[PDB]
Amino acid sequence: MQELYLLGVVPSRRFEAVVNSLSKTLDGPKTILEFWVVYRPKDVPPNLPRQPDSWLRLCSNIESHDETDTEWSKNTQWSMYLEGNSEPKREDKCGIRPVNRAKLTNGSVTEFVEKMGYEFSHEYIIQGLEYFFFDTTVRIYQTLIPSQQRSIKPPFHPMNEEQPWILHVYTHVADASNQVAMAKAEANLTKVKTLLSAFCDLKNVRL
Amino acid sequence: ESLEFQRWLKQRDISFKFMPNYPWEKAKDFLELENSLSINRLSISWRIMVSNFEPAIFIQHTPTLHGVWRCKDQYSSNQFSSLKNVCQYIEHHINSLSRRSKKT
Amino acid sequence: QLLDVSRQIKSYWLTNSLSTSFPTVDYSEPDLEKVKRTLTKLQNHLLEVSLIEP
Amino acid sequence: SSDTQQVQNILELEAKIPDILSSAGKCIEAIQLNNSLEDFRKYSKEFLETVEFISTGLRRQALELEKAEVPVVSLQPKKRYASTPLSNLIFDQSSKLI
Repeated sequence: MQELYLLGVVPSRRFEAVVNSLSKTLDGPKTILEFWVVYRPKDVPPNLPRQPDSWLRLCSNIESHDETDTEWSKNTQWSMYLEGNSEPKREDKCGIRPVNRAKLTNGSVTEFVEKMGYEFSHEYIIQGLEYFFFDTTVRIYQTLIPSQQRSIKPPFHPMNEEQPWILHVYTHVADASNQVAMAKAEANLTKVKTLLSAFCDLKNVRL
Repeated sequence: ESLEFQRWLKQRDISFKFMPNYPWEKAKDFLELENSLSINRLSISWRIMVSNFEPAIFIQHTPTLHGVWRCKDQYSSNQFSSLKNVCQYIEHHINSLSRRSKKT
Repeated sequence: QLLDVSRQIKSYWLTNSLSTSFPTVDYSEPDLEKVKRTLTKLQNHLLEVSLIEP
Repeated sequence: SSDTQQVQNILELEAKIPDILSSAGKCIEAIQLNNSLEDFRKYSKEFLETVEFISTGLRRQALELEKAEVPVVSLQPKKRYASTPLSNLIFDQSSKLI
């Protein structure tokens, strides 16, 4: 699933004012709440895929879940991601990263990645806002570090609580082989960039 | 349609029961009527009655708008196109069910 | 010309987005139940309802 | 000042300029007619103030507009559908529509 996307910081001081320029003119607001575990497959031998994407990323959406409820860890919905990296020579252009959007259904959940033996690594939580445009959507970011490993209880740990709002327009291509959704969605979201340009400056970043 | 059924049996005064269970009966807020007008399947059982000791040929009926007349007796359940099919089926009763009851 | 630029600056101060949806008339909340009577009864019109039954 | 208030400040600043022309015609009148140096000696200490102080008030209205940082581009609205007051008020009508 070839996601196409950009990046642009929004200071919190101007944030909700931007939201007024957003949500009134868009779908949402939708608060995000999803507990990550970016497990790292420490493996042998080199050359390992070793890339950040190559490390596994179980993705437990929990936005409707209680901040203290205990059934979460393997009952609330989970996911998983390796994802391809965004395209080389994708200068200023929206990054194109193919994505394996995994889903799952059992009381066992996390276990299989350790059934694959994969080690624990860094963790966080998408917690920003998202505003629809059909299949395309913008996803402004908040990624607080959780207060404890496998603990859903706030306060969490942004690198600064003067947290940047990493605004992030995107779309998700089914397959990259055709030129259609390429130029089409790039155009639509470039126009979305024209919309944000009335209040922000997004950019590509290498991935 | 249900009126056509009811008028059909007003023709002969057989006991029967329209049985609504509408979504729009419910509305905990004004936004639940928004979900109360969905095209989803809607049960409306009927209870034709002249037989005494024996239980009614209870009916399943969910006239979904798209994407709806299946009764059941002590024998077998059966989808019907027209309500007229139900009518004539209970005519197969008005003869043969009467005869089979006579043989019991 | 200064009147022109002034009117411009007026527009720039005022071209800012409204902070939210703004108040108008939300007065007198509608009945939940007359709505239900219209729905049901006008749809229940000429029908032999047998209440709810167990 | 907030919202319209800056603009309102300009609105009552509006009449503050035309009479400066009275002060200036009198600046001419000081020697053209009144024949007294003292008059324009005062109004050169007035005309420049009445003009420039307003000009500074304007340039600061603009620079502090540039601090307030109101976006210039008009957003192209999505086809908006229903704001909440519109919706529930329509519901009120629906009660009236009963």
